[PDB]
Amino acid sequence: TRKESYAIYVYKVLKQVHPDTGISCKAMSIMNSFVNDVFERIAGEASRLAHYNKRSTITSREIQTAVRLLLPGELAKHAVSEGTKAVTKYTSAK
Amino acid sequence: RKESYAIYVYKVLKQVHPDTGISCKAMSIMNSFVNDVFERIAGEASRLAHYNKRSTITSREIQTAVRLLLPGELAKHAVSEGTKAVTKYTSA
Amino acid sequence: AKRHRKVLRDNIQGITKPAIRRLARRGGVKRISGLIYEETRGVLKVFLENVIRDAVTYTEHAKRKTVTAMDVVYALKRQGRTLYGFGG
Amino acid sequence: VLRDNIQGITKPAIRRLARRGGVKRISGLIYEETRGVLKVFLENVIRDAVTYTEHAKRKTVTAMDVVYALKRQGRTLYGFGG
Amino acid sequence: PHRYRPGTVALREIRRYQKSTELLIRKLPFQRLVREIAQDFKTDLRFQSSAVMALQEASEAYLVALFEDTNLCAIHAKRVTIMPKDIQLARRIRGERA
Amino acid sequence: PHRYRPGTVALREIRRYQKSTELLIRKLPFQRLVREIAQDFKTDLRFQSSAVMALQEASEAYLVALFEDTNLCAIHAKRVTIMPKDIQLARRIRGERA
Amino acid sequence: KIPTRFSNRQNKTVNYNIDYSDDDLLESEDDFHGIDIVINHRLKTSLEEGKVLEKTVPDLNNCKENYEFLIKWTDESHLHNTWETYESIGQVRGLKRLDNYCKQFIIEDQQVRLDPYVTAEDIEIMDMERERRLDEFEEFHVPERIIDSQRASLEDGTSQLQYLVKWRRLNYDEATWENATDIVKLAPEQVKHFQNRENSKILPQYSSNYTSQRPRFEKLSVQPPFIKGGELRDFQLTGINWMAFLWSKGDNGILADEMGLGKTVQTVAFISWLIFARRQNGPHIIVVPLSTMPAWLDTFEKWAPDLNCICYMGNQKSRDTIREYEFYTNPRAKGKKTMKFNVLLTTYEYILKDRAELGSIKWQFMAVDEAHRLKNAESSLYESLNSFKVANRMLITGTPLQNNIKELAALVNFLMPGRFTIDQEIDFENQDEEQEEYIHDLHRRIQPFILRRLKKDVEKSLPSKTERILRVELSDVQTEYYKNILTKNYSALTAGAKGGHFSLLNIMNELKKASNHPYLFDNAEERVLQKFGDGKMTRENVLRGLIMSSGKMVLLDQLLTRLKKDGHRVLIFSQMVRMLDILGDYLSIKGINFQRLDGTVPSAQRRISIDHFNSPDSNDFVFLLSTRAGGLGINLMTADTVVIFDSDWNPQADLQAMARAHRIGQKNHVMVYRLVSKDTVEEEVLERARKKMILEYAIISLGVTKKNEPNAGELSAILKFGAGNMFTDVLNHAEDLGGEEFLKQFEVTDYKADIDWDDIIPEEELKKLQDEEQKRKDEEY
Amino acid sequence: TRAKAKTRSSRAGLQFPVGRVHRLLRKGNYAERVGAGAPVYLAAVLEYLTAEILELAGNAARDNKKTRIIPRHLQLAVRNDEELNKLLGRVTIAQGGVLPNIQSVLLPKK
Amino acid sequence: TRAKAKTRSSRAGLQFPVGRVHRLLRKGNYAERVGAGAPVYLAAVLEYLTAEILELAGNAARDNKKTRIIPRHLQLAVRNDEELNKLLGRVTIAQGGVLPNIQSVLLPKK
DNA sequence: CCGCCCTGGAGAATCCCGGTGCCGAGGCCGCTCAATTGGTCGTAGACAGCTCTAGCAACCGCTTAAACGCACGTACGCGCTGTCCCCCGCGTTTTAACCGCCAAGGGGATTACTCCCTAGTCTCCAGGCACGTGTCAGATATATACATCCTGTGCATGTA
DNA sequence: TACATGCACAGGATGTATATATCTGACACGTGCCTGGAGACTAGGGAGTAATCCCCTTGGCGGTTAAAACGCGGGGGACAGCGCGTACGTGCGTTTAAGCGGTTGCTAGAGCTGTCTACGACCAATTGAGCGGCCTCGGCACCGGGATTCTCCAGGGCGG
Repeated sequence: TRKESYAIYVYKVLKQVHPDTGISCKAMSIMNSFVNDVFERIAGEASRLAHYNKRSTITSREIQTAVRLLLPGELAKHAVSEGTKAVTKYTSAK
Repeated sequence: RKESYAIYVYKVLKQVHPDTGISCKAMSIMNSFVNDVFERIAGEASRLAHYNKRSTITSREIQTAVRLLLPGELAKHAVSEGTKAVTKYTSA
Repeated sequence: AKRHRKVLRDNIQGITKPAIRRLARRGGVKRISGLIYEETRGVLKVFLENVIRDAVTYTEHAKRKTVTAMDVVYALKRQGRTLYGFGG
Repeated sequence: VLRDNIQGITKPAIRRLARRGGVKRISGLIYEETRGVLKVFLENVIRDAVTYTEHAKRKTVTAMDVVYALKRQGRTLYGFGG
Repeated sequence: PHRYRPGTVALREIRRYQKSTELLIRKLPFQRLVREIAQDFKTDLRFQSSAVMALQEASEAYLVALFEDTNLCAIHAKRVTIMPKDIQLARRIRGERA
Repeated sequence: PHRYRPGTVALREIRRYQKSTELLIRKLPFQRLVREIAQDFKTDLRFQSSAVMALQEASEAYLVALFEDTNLCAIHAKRVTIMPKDIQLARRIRGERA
Repeated sequence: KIPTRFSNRQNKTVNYNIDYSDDDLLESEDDFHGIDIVINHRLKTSLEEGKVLEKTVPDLNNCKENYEFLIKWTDESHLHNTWETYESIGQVRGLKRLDNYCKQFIIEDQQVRLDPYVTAEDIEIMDMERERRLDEFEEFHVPERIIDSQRASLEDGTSQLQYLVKWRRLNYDEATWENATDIVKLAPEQVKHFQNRENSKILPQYSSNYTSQRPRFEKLSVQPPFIKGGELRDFQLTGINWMAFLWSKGDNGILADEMGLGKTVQTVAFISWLIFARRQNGPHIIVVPLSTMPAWLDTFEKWAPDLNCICYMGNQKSRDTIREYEFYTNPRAKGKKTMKFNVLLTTYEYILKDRAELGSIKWQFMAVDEAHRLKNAESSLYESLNSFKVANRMLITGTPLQNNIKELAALVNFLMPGRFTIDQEIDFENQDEEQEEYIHDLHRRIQPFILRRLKKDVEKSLPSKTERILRVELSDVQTEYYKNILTKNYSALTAGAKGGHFSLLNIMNELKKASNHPYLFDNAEERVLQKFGDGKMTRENVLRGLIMSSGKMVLLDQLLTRLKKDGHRVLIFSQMVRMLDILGDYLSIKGINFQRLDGTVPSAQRRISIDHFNSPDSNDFVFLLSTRAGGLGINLMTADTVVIFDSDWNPQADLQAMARAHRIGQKNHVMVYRLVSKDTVEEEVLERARKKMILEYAIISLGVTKKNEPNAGELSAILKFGAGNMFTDVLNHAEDLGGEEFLKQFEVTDYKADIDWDDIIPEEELKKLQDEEQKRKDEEY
Repeated sequence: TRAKAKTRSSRAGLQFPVGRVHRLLRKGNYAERVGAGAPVYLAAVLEYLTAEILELAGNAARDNKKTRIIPRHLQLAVRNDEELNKLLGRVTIAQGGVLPNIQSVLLPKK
Repeated sequence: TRAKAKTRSSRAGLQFPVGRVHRLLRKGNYAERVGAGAPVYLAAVLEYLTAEILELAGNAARDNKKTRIIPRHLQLAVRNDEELNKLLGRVTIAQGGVLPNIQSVLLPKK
C-alpha cells in the first residue's frame, strides 16, 4: 500500500540549506509530524477565517491572515514574504 | 431573524424551573455555551471520522466525541440521553 | 508655552493604584507591596497587545477599519480564553 | 492479574527525572506524590486512547491513538506518526 | 480615635469585591489605553463600544486569576504580602514567561 | 576513606542527565503499569510497542517539566529541597489541580 | 409550578447564598463639635507687643502663638464663629484643616509678599481674590429664609422658640436651628415674611377649578397693583397681555424675545397675575439653567415678594430637607398631602435626578427657560419634562429656530402635542411656489403662539452692529497640510515625527484645523522653526513663525496693531481651545495684556476675569473666548470689536457671541470681523450657516409677535438668495429697507497680505525684543 | 397526498431543534455526509447540558432570593460544580464575578 | 501537444508539492472551494518553516561534530530559538531531551 | 602564641585519540497512481446603489464619588542564630531488566460483492419572528367608621 | 353681700383601619408571513461483510550484569525563634476626573436588491513523479589506554 510523506521534500530542502548534512529516520519522522501539524493549524485557521466572513472559498488572503495569526512575530513577516513572491512567481507562469 | 437558540433554552428552563425567568445577558451566555459545545463536539466528531477514513458522521462519532469531551458522570448521562433519544426517534 | 502636544502618553497610568488594589481584592489578596502596580501595568499591557493585535488582524481580514466585538471574541478564543456574553 | 506496578516506578527513576529537571535535593515524600501524579496523567491519556481504540472497533491500542489522545489534551508529541 | 487593625479593612474589601460583579476599572482610562495600544498596530481604527467592553471583561478576568495565582505564590513563601517575584513565578509556571 | 561533599554529585547527575537523551524509566515496569491502568477501562487490551514507547516519552516529558516548575517553586520559597507542596503549588498554578 | 424535568446526576447540594455578614469582624470594628472651616486670621494674637522683628519668615510653631484664627465649627450657623488660638483649642477634630490653612495661606502669602520677583498685577489679583473670599464668607452671616419654627426645651431653660434658618449662599443642608431673639433682632424682615408665609391667603388648596371655563381677559393699559417690583415697561406690559390672553384661550406659548428685554420679569409678573388675579395659586414649576437661577431668585424676591417661591438644588440631604420641610402643609400625614409652596425653581439636572419625586405633582403652570435646550425630542430632558402632569406650559427662549425645522417641530410638539405637524424640510434647490405656500402656512400657523420682540424695535439708543467677512488666502504650510490631509498622505504626514501618530478620522475636523493653524498638529512647529528660522528659536523667530504659519494670523496681527493704535478693545471667539492656546501664546510673546475664558476655567476665575475686563482701570486689551461657553449671562460692556476666528455650524452660537458685546447699553458702534480661510472647508460652513440664517429669517422673522402680495415676490427673492453661492481701508472701524439690509454682511471681502519673512517685528519691536533677551541673560532667572 | 408533517424534535421527544442542528452539521464543513441519528444525538446532548446548567442556575437564583437568572447565578452554578467547572475551565463568563473564598492564613485569629 | 506537463511547484519556484497540498486542502474538509494561490502560498510557508528549523538543526549538528541531524539537534534548535519555541511551546519532541540549564542558587559558592 | 589562608598533592572523573565493525542513509530501478492539461459550465463574490444607525473629534456644563497627597503607627518581611534530623554519598548484596529464544494463535490489513442510506431535487406547510390586545395582579386614590385627646363651664372657697 | 380663683366632667375634632374603583406592567394569545424544515422519490457510492495473507503480539526458561535495595555515618539544610526597621495600611482633607447629558456634521458599516464575470469544480486522457524493494559502505557507536582536569583535605607560612 502506497503511503505518502514529506520525506523527499524535507530532504531536498535540507540539501539546500546544508548540502553536506544528513538526517535520521526519527528526525525525518519528527519533521513530517511538524509539517503536518503546521499544515493542520494553518488550514484550520483559514477554514475558521472563511467561516467567520461568510465565504465559501479559501484563497491566499485567508492563508496569509492565518500565517499572521499563528506564526509569532518576525517568523510571520518573513513567511508572509516567502509565500507572497511565490504566488507572484506562480502568477508569472500560471 | 438572528438565528439564535433562545426559545429552546427558554423551553428547557420552563421544564426545569417553571417560575424562573432569565435576563438577556444570561440568555446570550447560554447561546454562546450551546454554540461552543456544538462546535467542540462537531469538531471532535469530524476528527474522529477523518482518523478512521470515514466519509460520514454518524451517532457513533457523536457518542465517542461526547465521551471524549464531557467528563465523568456528565459523559455517561449525556450518552444515556442521546441513546434513548436516538431509540425514540428510530422507533417512530 | 500654553500650547503642547495633543496626544497623551501615560495612558497606562490611567490604570490607577486603587483599581489594581480592587482587582487584587477580588483575587483574595490581603497585603500588596508598592512595586506590584508597575508590574501589573506591564502585564496588562502585554496581555492587551496580544489580544488587540489578533483582533486587528481579524479586522483587516474583513477589509474593515472598525474593531467589532466579534473580532475581540475570535481573538481571545484563539489565545485559549473563551469569553461568553458577547458572541450573540 | 497486575497489581502494585506503581512501585515499579522506582525511587532512582524519580531521582533521575528530577536530575533531568534540574533538582539538586529531593525530600523523601516526593516519590509517592510523583507516583500519584504519574498515575493520574497516565489514566487520562490511556482513557482517551482506549476511547479512540474502541471507536475503531479494535482490540489493540496503536501508537497513533496515543498521539491522538495526547493531541486532544494539548500535549502534542512528534516522532510517532502524524 | 477608634482606629481599625491593619488587615480587617482589607478582609472587608475582599469579602465585598468577591461578592460584587461590576468592573473594577473606570471605563474611560481603559478606552484611552486600548486606543493607545491599538494605534501602534494600525492607524485610523474605530472601535465598537462592546469591543472595548469585552476587552475590559477579559482583562479584569485575566488579572483576577493572575492575582489568585500570585497570592498562592505569596502564601507558599510564608508571606501574606504579594511581591513582583510572585507574579513572575505565576507567569513562569503558567507558561507566559516560559 | 574518600568522600564527596553532599551536593556536587547531584550537580554531576544534573549535568549528566540534561546532556543525555534516553528514557530514565525502565521499560518493563512502565509497560506493566500501562497495562494495569488500561485494564481498568477495557479488558483484554493488546498494545503496540510504539504505543508504550510514546506513552513513556510523554510521561517523562510531563514529569521533567513538572520537576522544573517544582524546582522553581522550591527556589521561590528560599529552599533547595523540593517538597510535595511545591508539586501541589506547581500543579495548582498550572491549572491541573484546581 | 412543579418541574417536569430533574437531574439524575448524584451531585452534592450547594449553598449558593453569597450574602455575607461582617459580625465576626465586629471584634475589630466596634467592639460633634470640631473645626469645620477656618475663615480669617489676625496678626495680633493677644496684644500688640511691638513692630520689631518684622523681617524673615515665621515657622509653624511661631505662627502657633502669633495668630488667632476665625473658626466656623461643625454643625454651627456661621454666627458662632470664634477667634481662637492653638493653645485655646486643645485637641479637637479638624485640627488638620487649621494646619493646612495656616500652612498654605500664611507661608504662600508671606513668600509672595517677600519675593523680589513679584509684579503689581499679581499682588492686586491676589488682593482682590483675598477680599472676594472674605466677602463670600461674610455673606454667610445674613439669613435668607426661615423654614420652620419649633419649641425646644434646653437644659432647664423651660421652652425656647427655635427658628430653622437658611443662609444666603448656603444651601438647605447648612440650614440650622437658631434662637428666635437674635434672629428677630438682626433681620426682622425675613421673620415677618415667615409669619406672612405661615397664615398666607394664597395656597394650592385655595385654587380655582377653571376647566375650559376661564374668564375673558381685558387688556391692561396700566401696571397691576399686586406686581410691586419696580416699573414695568410698555413692551413688558404688552407681553403680560399676550401671555394672559393666551392663557385665557387655553393655549401654550413661546416667549421668543431677545436677551436683555427682561423675559424673567415678564414671566414673574405673569406668575403673579396667575396667582393673584385668576386665583390659580397652585404648584407652579420653573425649570432654568443653574447659572441664571440667582437672577431668577432675586427677581422673585423683588417683583413678587408675597409668593412662596422655593429653590430646589443641592445634594441629596439638601433636597431631602426641602422635600420634608417645605413641600407639604402636613408633611407628617399619610394620605393626600396638599402643597405649601407656590413656585418651585429648579434646574434640568434635578429634573432628571428627581423625576420620580417631582413628576407626581399636579402642576398648574410650567415655565422652561432657555428652551433651545429642549430642541431635541429624543433627549432625556424632553422625555422627562414631557411626561409631567402639567395643565399649562410655556417655553422661554431667544432662538426658537436654530438649525432645521425639526427643532421648531419638537418645540411646538412639547407645547401642543398633536395639533401641529411638520413632515417636509426646506430645500433651496426647488424654489417652487408650493414651498412658498408651505412657508406661508407655517407663518400663519404659529403666528399667535410665538411672541418675539427685537432689540432694534425697542430702546431707541442701541448702536448698530456691522459684520464684515474677511477671506484670507492660505499660507504655504497650510496649503501643504491641506493637500496632505485631503489626498491622504500618512507617510508624508508623518515625515520627521518620531511617534508618527497622526489620526485621520474626522477629515473635516483636520481640514478645519489646517484652515486655522498648522500648529494644532503634532510636531508641526519644529518643521517651521528648522526650515526658515534654522532651529535657533531665540524668542524672535518664534513669533514670526506663529504669524506666517497661518494666513489668518497675518490679518489678526494687522487688525490687532490697528485696533491697539485706536481706542478699541477686542474679543476673539474660537471653536477650539487649542486655538485659544495658540493665540494666548501669541499675545504672551507679543506682550499684550489678555484675558481668557473657556470650559477649563472654573466659575470663580471666570467672574474674576469678567470683572477685571469690565473695570474702568483695566489694562486688558483683548479677551479670548471659546464660543459655546459661559451661557447667556456674560456682560462685556467695555469691548467694542468682536472677531469670530472660527465660524460655528449653528449661526445662533455666533449670534450670542456677537451679542456678548452687543448688549443693551453699549456706548460704541460694535464692529464684527469674521476670519475666513479661502478655498477651504470653512466656506461651506458659512454656506450652511447662511442657509440657516435664511431659514430663520423666513419663518421666525417674518412672523414676529397690501404687503401680502409682495410677500410672494420677496419669499421668492430670499429663496433665490438661499439657492445661490455666496463665494462668487479694508479694516476700517466705521460705517455710515429691512429686506435690502439683510443682503448686507453676507458679502465677502478678500484680503491680500503679500508679506514675506523679513517685514514683521519692525525696528521698534526688534530693539525691544533684543534688549529684553539681552537683559534676561544678565539677570539669569 | 402528503402526510401531516411533524418535526424531528417531536419524534425524538426533544425541545432542541433537530433540523437546525442537521443543517448546521451539513453546512459546517465537518464531513461529506451526515448520518440521520447524529443531529438527534447532538441535540439531545446539547439539551441535557442546557438542562443541567439551567437547573443549577435556577437553584443559584433561588438561594439568592431572585426570580431571574443573571450571569452571576450562571457563574456560581458552573464554578460550584466540578464537572461543569472543568468543562468550562478556559471559559470566562462576562459579568459573572468569582467564587467568594479567602485563604485560611489570611484570617485574623482562631 | 500537452506542453510537457510542468508541475506547479516548479512554476512557483518551490520544493514542496503544490498539488499534494491542494489535494489535502480539498479533501481535508476546510471549505467548499479552494483558491488557486492558496496551495502555493501554503507550500511556500511550509517550506520556509522547514528550512528555518533545518538550518538551525544543521548548525546544532555541526557544533556537536555530527554530519547527521538527530532528534536532539532538532530539540536544541527549537528550544534555543525564541520564536520557534513559541510556535512549538506545547509540543514534545521524542528523544529530544532538555536544554542544559541549572539555576544559579544551586551552584556552589566560592 | 594562635587563627586563617594558600597551596601542594592525592586520586577520581572525564576527555581524547586510535582501532574495529555494523547497519541504516542513501542511491538505483520498475511501476502505477495522482498531478497535469485541456475543455465546459455554474455560481461566489465583486461591484453598484439606497437606507439607517453607531462612531468620532472637539467642545460645553454639572455632580459627586473616586483618586491623591500626607502623616503616623505598627505589622510584617527579612536577617541572624541555633539545632536536629533527614537526606546524601558510598559500600555491599540482591534481583530483575534485558536480550534471546520458544510455541502457537489471533488481530489487522487487500480484494471482491452487495445493499441501503444519504445527497439531491421538488413541493408544501407550519415554526417562529414580530406586532398589538384582552386580561390579571400590584400599587394607589377615595370615601367611611371607630379609638383617642384637647377643651369650655359649673361648683366650691377666700377676701373686703 | 359680692368679686376673684382652684378643681372636676361631658361632647367635639382628629388619626388610622378597611372596602371599592382606577392606573400601570406583564403574559398568553390572534394574525400575517415567510422561510426553513419536512415528505416523497431517485440513484449511487460509502460502508458492511466475507475470504485470505501474514505479521505481530501475548505467555515461560537461561545467562549476566547493571541497576535497585539496604544500611550507616554525618553534615548541610529546613525550620523555629527573636529582633529590628521599614514599608504598607489607614484615616482625613483636598483635588480631579469619571460619568452623564448634549452639539454637529460626516463617514463606516450592516443590510437588501440586482448584474455580471472570472474562477474554481468537474471530467477525461496522459504521463511522469514519487514510492516500495534491494543493496551497499561510510558515519557513528563501542572499547581501551593514557592525559588532563578537577574538588578536597592536610600542612606550612604569615598576620594579628
